Amino acid sequence: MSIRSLFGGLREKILGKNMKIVFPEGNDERVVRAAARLKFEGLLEPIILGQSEEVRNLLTKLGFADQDYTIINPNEYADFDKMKEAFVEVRKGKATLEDADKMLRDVNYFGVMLVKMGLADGMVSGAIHSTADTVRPALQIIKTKPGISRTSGVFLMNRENTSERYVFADCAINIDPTAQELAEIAVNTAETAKIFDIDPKIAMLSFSTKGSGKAPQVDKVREATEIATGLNPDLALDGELQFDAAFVPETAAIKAPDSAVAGQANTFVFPDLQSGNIGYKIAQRLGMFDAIGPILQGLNKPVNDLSRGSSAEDIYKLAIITAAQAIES
Amino acid sequence: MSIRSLFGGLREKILGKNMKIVFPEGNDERVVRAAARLKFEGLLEPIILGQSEEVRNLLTKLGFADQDYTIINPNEYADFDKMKEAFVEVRKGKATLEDADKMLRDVNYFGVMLVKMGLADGMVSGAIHSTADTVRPALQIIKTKPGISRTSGVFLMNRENTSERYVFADCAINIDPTAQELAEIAVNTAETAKIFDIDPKIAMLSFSTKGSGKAPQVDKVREATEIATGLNPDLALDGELQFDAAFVPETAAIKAPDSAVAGQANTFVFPDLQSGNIGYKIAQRLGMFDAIGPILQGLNKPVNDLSRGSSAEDIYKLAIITAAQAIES
Repeated sequence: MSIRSLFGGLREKILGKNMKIVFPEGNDERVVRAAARLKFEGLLEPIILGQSEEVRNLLTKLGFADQDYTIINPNEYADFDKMKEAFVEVRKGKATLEDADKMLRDVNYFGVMLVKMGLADGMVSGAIHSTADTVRPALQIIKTKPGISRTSGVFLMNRENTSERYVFADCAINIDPTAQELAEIAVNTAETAKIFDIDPKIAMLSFSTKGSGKAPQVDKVREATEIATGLNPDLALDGELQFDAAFVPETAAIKAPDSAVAGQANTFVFPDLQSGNIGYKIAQRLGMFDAIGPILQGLNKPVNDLSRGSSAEDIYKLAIITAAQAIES
Repeated sequence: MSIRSLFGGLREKILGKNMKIVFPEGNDERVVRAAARLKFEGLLEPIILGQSEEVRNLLTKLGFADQDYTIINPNEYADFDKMKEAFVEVRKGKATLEDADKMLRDVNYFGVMLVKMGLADGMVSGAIHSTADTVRPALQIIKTKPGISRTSGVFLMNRENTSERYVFADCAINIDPTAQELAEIAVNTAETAKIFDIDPKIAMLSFSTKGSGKAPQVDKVREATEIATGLNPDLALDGELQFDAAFVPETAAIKAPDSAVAGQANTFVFPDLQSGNIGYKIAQRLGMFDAIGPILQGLNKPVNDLSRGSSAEDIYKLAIITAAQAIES
């Protein structure tokens, strides 16, 4: 079960389903060469943003056919009206046709808008903008799914030479989750994990294992664990587990017997951003796991953010994941 | 630079210096066989606690010589007087000769006491007791060093096949450090790191690198970093670094240029117990580093706690570390 097998699986899931993804960054040649690649492999239709002629130039500058791309210019939009309205039609108080005309100019807002207006199934951005410039419009226009209150960023942790595939607990968005949010993040992750062929066995991480440590942050995790089991009884979830108790059978046997998850987890939810962000990077660098970029979860429509300094292949992969997400919709 | 090499170094540092370590657990045969080993190798003099005849029995039941061990019985102490007093003489209000006669009965208290009263250079316990039962007396009787307010537990993270040796930031004691405590912990760590032949390059970990993230917890790390640089200007300390920025040169170059530490740290200070305890365990299990058990730092006299289910070799190593510590005193 390699990274190539994993993507051969996601690729079969979206091939032909003609999903449409918006690529705000029609500037960056990485995005273009990835869009181009996805388009002619039959995986999705790219909706590139930028001055029609401009982007069309980069397409040839990079040696690509010049026609058939669905390029759209935010400034010059053949319907910047229906859209400029649909915007205030969502921000009421802040809703302001005079504002909308200036904001929906920004390639990201425009993109999110195009998705909100059912004009595109999803979006991939962030190769040239801050995470905020993608996560913000996405939260205002499209929003959290009905059952969730906050988004989270999961990392597909793969280490093929060892036959190991895991998922990690918001290592990007929530600074310090609420037992409530933490439970939503957990329930949310298990659904994402499924997209990557994982059969969840969630462990709520802490520095305590079933009461071995005592503190408010410990309570927050146990609490969340409980709330999670409530939200969805069918998940294999176990709460207040230290990493070792979640990962190795010898310790679980001791620290957490009778556990449906301990000793064999594959889905790890972290207490807070500090632990999660530091944690996955340790697993990546010291553990040598490949970390498939932040994948946002819990939106009505999928919108993902690339990283500072990604590759065209990186974009290609993210978009595939994005489309595969728009299918669960 | 192997674990054996590392211990052949610590062993040279304490051979002949006749340090005396107290072993409260005269019950456990692991401790006994370890004490026994340490004794006849010329590394330190064990001071075993328990019924003189009892422990002496286990010494033969395990095939060892029966004489010359400095065994002491807490109940029947040939000076339970000078001591019972030296106790209230430190707890004033709560200081109570009627209490002291009952408390200093407990093998750990007794041991801490023996160390307090200059009767022993250090102590190693915890093969049969909770961490609490060792860290508590140690805190009441012996206390934090003059420059520190709280103790912390560092982990020597060794991975010889890769030529990598690191130290980790309180992954055992402080639930959620104060920018002040956090700074102390860091300054404290750097001193310990030297005992293990490391030349500190400290990184204060966060989910943010030099302002890339914004939150109260981010401020706590940056603040600490500052207070740290104050406490000791000669340390190679750098603040508010994500793990990747602290460990890999490629990312430091980007996220934190002009950094004396980024890209080459070897000493890692974690924000809070959650990130530290989960983190070192990840590095241990997924990263395959050997993690030399919790080593307590910041005491006038060294007092370490073994782990739940340690081996005689483990005890042997801790004690050596302990002794190497009492030398810096």
